[PDB]
Amino acid sequence: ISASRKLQLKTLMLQIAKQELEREAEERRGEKGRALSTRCQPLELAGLSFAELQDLCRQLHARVDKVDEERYDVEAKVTKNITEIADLNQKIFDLRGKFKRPTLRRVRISADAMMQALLGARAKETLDLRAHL
Amino acid sequence: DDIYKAAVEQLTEEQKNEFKAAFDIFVLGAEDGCISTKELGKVMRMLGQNPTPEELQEMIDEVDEDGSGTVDFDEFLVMMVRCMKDDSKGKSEEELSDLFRMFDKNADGYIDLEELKIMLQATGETITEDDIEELMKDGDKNNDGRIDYDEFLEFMKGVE
Amino acid sequence: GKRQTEREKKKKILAERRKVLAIDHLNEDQLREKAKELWQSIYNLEAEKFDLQEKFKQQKYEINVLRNRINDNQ
Amino acid sequence: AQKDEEKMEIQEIQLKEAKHIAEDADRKYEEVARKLVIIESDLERAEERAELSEGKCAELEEELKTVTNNLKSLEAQAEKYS
Amino acid sequence: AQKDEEKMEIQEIQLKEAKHIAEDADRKYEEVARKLVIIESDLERAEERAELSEGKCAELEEELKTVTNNLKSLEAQAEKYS
Amino acid sequence: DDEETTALVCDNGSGLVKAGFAGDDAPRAVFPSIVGRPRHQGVMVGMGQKDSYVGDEAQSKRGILTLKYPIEHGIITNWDDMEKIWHHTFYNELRVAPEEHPTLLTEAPLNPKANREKMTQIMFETFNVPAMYVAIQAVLSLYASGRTTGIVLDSGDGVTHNVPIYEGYALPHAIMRLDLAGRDLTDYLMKILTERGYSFVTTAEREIVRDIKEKLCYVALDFENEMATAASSSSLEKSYELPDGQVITIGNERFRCPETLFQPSFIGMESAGIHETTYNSIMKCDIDIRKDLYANNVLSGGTTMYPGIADRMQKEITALAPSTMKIKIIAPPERKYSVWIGGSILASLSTFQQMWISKQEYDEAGPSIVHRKCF
Amino acid sequence: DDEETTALVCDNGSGLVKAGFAGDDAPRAVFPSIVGRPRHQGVMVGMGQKDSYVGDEAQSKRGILTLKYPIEHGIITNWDDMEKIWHHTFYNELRVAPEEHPTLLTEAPLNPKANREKMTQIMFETFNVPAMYVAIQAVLSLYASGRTTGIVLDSGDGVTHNVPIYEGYALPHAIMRLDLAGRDLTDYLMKILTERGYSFVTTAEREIVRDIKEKLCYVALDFENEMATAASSSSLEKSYELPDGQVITIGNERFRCPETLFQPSFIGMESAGIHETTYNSIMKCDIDIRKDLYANNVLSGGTTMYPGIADRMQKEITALAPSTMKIKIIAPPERKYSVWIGGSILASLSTFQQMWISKQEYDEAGPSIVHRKCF
Repeated sequence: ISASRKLQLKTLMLQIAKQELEREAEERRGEKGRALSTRCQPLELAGLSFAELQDLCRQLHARVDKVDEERYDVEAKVTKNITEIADLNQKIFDLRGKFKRPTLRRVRISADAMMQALLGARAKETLDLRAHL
Repeated sequence: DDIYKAAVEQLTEEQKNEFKAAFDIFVLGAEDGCISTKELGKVMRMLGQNPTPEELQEMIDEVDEDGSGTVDFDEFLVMMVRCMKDDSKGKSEEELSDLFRMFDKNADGYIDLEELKIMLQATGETITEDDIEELMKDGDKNNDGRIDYDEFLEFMKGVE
Repeated sequence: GKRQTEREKKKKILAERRKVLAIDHLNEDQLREKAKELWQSIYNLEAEKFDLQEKFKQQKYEINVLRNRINDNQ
Repeated sequence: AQKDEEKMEIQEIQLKEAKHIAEDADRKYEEVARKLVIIESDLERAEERAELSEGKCAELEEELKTVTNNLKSLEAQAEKYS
Repeated sequence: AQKDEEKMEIQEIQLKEAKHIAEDADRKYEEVARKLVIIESDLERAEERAELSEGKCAELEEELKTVTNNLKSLEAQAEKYS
Repeated sequence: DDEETTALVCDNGSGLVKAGFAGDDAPRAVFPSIVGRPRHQGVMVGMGQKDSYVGDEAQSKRGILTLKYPIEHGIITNWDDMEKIWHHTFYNELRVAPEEHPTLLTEAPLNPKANREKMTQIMFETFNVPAMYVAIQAVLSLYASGRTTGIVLDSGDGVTHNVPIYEGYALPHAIMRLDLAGRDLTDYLMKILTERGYSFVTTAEREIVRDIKEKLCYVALDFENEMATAASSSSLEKSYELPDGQVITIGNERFRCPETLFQPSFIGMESAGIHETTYNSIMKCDIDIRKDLYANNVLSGGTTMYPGIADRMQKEITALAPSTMKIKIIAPPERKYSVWIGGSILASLSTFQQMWISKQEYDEAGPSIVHRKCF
Repeated sequence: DDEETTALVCDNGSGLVKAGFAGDDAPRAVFPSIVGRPRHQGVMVGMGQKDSYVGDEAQSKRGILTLKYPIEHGIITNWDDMEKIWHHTFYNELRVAPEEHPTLLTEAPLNPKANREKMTQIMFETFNVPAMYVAIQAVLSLYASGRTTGIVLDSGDGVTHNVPIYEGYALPHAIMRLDLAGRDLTDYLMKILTERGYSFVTTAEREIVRDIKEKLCYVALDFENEMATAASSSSLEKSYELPDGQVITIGNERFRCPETLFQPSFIGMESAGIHETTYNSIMKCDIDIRKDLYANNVLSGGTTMYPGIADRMQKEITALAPSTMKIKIIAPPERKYSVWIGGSILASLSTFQQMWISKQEYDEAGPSIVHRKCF
């Protein structure tokens, strides 16, 4: 039985975790960029007339209204889900940490080294009595 | 590993003063570090640290390999610096939760001991007797056949 | 809990509380400027919904973890 | 004054011995407190599991009684219909 | 000489305090010894009785299974009788 | 399981909400339908105290709550609390989002229309189910028995109703709905316990009286003989331990509480007992299907679980009915969940798969669609 | 952590003022709360004689002072002396100016309002703290035990009060406050010592009698048997050395002084002992939380430190309570400072950080703010 492997395990876990973090970040950036490019078509500085551009403007206004309805619906769903998640977090807190709540405390920081406090007080009293004479 | 040597290189002078006081207390003059079991506990309790008497029993049961009571000051200093609490909470619970989110390739609400073995194999490291057995045994300490989030935390809680 | 309030709030955010406006009544330069502004806003909203989907997946993972913790703790 | 110095040093070594005895008692106290906390926690768990077992035994006993009585009645009725 | 005597009085009071520490330590330790022993005995007894109840409960399970099967049989007989 | 889509067979009831996926034998989650706000002040900070504990959680903290049922007599009197109960049932007891599951609620006969319309409007707007269907609580109990005829007496906890059915053709003019049920028996038991000294007043202690009623009370085969016996001997006095000690001894209160079913004059109700409203419900039927209804009398619902009721009811009906007919009372051991088992069977049928009220249909006709062809 | 500062957890008490910064294990400075003016004339010139010695300084010069406690029974009867005590506590025992530290006083239940309002007015006007909060002395003692339920008997030196709490919801109608406490036991001991010849009269000698009570007295497991044993053998007579010699021998006065707690008829009080006011406080609670209160009875306060009280009280309650319930008495070794440890824990909480009575709020509503939402 031994527990020396904990250090090297820590090093390896930290390395692989950082690798996973950076990998997921890069993949997320790539996937979100490609999703936006598929859904956000860049506008054009030429090729459309005034009537064509205003027709495209009204059509894009309708499409933006529709996709913003979708976004607000999913945002409301996410808000409800996050409220439920917070409620479940409170529930599991009551389930488990109702006993662990008083565990966290810092004590024995000052009086642990007050052995000479009585000696210091008596030394001060002796000094005062010496000053009296 | 090399962490003990690095700690020896970064010897904190604040604790070095206490350790030299321990040197003077133990060495009563031309003394070869006889390793008195009660002296170790008295020094550990004296230095303001909170050594578990469990760790004092550990020190009692893990010294004097030469059999004559003489122990090198390098090893004794290493044991004293390591047994002293020098760490800050071992990262954060939020960071550990994020790491566990990373590690759940199975996406089944937890990780697996063999999944940990495979991933550590992907890290490109040689496995030996220090590895393999006790690592996976202590990953799923409750032995559920799978390492849950609470088991993941308790495996490497307070670890840097 | 007065579900009529919930329905009317959803309808208001759908058609009143959100930035509802017919904007295709502007001069060519100004209409193009407003169309660009609306496009940038909807790009922001598309990024927002991507982040909402991501955080919804993460919260589904979290509720699964909570269920697993409850099952193993009881 | 010489006699007093003698008594002073004697009381000094006595005081050091006293401090050491005090520290030893302190350590013993911490130790026994730890032990008592552990055993009491075990007492809690033991009592609770006992209660669970007793309750389940009660419920199973009652259900057995009910089903047995129903079976006996239906047996009497089977003879009757014979 | 007077300074030495003052020192002696200080040592005397400190010795008094030390003996006081000794007595209180002993008293508390004996108390915790009593509590330890009582807790241990009661824990032992509670575990024993709980296991007894568990055994009886398992026996009740088996009894209930027997009764359920026999009731199934009687019910089939009665319905065919009907 | 896997692909495909399963239906949610919920059953609101009044006193116990029973729910579960279609196609099983027993409901997955059964829990009292009570929502209790705390009533004291609360001094501990950060304890994580919620504002309303619903379901089975409020049966453990009932010492400091004021439990209040959201369903009085079949009808729903407090819509916000009922919505809370449904939300709990879907998300915490089954953990299945309602966006991907049809639902099959149940409703007592002869209930107000507005209750049913509000129920469907909630299910379609708040929870946003794909399709929901409302069924009468007695037809399901007839499904579970595997019959196709018979007159079913479904004495729940809210309301007792008696629906006769023949060959699958329900007789709408012969439904006799009576509002005496388990709750009134609990109140009457709590009122007659005061004759020995035990006073239960708080809405939390109503649960204790309910437990006493469930565990001790039984229906007497002959009432006067039992009243005479309990007044001479002491072989009936059964004791019961309160949630804190101080055991109590119930004497002839044991068979006087459930006797109210056969003599509703005890709680001041005018109507006739459940032994005579069944005979009246039969006699309103046609002259040629009375023999079949006599032979296939079905019992269901929770309150019909009293030990010895299937014999008292048979004796009473045999006294009322003509001497030639055979009187048989079907009392399956799974009486309590009979309605839900029948609901599962009905939801699992292929022929029934096109009767659901699809959401597009609701969007076109409004909540009043439920009274239309999709009943 | 970071910016911000630490809170001062003061605890006035009556007999010992306990104070210290929030987040530690033990109070930093514990000293008697007595203010004693000199009473003789004084002939030495230039000796530097002050006009009032407070705190622990007046327990060393008590030979020529007239000590007088500024807190009689929880309530404060002499506001100038209490202000002096607070000033000493802040400036000399902790040496932290109050202009930069929140304070958390403690107050007994059912105390006069004017006392609390004057306390907050002093703390905000004279010492000029940033924010102060007043908490009931029993909830803190429940914090320190790490529980969340339980009925706590906090027998201090001024007043003994018994606050039952369940699931964090305090029951305001079940608080039983009794005014027998350590001071009355000191007076009764001083009164029964006269039966052997020792007469203590001066207010300085009350401290000597208090020391006798602390070091020698103990609570008898059974009173009559001890009275019979002490009257035959002599195995109980323990001797004690006064501050000048002339040792005294205490016979059956040892267990008769603290017996007054369980029989307040000794000092002429009508009420029932601390063994029966706890049972009465439990019985006023609801019928469903009595088991939990029985199992989690908590002791606190100084006067509950008598050797052998945690067994006498358990025996008495087991005699009173129903035979089935389990009676358990929590008696932590850190009983004396339990209230202050709980106060430190409460002040260290993040959820509690917004409950302080901020100074601008006091400026807008006056001292009557304490009775408002910020309790």
